[PDB]
Amino acid sequence: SSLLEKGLDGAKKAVGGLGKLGKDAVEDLESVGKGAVHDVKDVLDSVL
Amino acid sequence: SSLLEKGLDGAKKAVGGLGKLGKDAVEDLESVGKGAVHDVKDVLDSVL
Amino acid sequence: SSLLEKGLDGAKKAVGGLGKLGKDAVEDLESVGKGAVHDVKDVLDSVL
Amino acid sequence: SSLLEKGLDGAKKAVGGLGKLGKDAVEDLESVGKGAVHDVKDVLDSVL
Amino acid sequence: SSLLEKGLDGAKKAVGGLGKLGKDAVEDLESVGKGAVHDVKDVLDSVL
Amino acid sequence: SSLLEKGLDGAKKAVGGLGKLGKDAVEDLESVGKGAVHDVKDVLDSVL
Ligand SMILES: [Zn+2]
Ligand SMILES: [Zn+2]
Ligand SMILES: [Zn+2]
Ligand SMILES: [Zn+2]
Ligand SMILES: [Zn+2]
Ligand SMILES: [Zn+2]
Ligand SMILES: [Zn+2]
Ligand SMILES: [Zn+2]
Ligand SMILES: [Zn+2]
Ligand SMILES: [Zn+2]
Ligand SMILES: [Zn+2]
Ligand SMILES: [Zn+2]
Repeated sequence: SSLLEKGLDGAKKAVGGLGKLGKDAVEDLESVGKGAVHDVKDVLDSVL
Repeated sequence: SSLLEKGLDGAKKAVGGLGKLGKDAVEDLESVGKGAVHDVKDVLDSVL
Repeated sequence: SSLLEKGLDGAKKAVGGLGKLGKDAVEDLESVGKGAVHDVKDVLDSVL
Repeated sequence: SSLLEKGLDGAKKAVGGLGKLGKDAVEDLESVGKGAVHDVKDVLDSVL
Repeated sequence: SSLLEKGLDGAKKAVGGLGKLGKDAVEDLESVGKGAVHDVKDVLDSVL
Repeated sequence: SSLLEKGLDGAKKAVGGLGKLGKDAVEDLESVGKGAVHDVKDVLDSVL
């Protein structure tokens, strides 16, 4: 079987993997930010 | 109503918006990369 | 290279773009609705 | 417990459910469109 | 047209459908869990 | 600050984390399945 299409599949899979890794990072930051805001609200609930 | 929780909502919404903007960017790149690989396969279909 | 597969790629990309545009719209409405409910809860926190 | 926050939760959950239903619809159409393009490519593979 | 690629498309579509069904299940559980935590917070708001 | 809401946040975050872990698993399997079908198509391209 062809090394050539095998190589483009290597590229394709790597691209997908990076998209996976990227999407995980963004969602992580989203939750990190909204979690910080929530934890802040908590301190201003037990005080005001 | 309180400026304070209003401000944390400002932060929360901004965080969500950035997560939206971020997720759009990643998905765009994913498709850009897999599209390039596909278009390359096309040239190596009409030739080999 | 073939206009034909080039055209089907035109269709494919347009379909993907619409799916992108569509998914953005739904998520926007989701957040719009849940944001309204949250802002309502806020008024019934500073009052009751 | 309060009927009021219970009601806003009713609204919130309904909004989420609609977002779910909506996202499912968009993704379905995405795949329907890209599937049609693929099946078309198949006929123009076994012929040209 | 070929039964063979027709069959692999059968497999592909079934795989996608399972991924759809799976993603729906996970998101459902996510919301079920976070909804339970929210409803619990409600009881400890009207009491403490 | 209250151990109680701190604990429910522990639960909430754990639930979200599981949803993350779950969604990653489903998407992984989706791609594993569609990748296998693609690699099979490749062998039936270089032969038939
Ligand atoms: Zn992570
Ligand atoms: Zn909290
Ligand atoms: Zn874009
Ligand atoms: Zn093409
Ligand atoms: Zn938007
Ligand atoms: Zn608020
Ligand atoms: Zn469906
Ligand atoms: Zn096919
Ligand atoms: Zn469901
Ligand atoms: Zn509630
Ligand atoms: Zn993984
Ligand atoms: Zn291949």
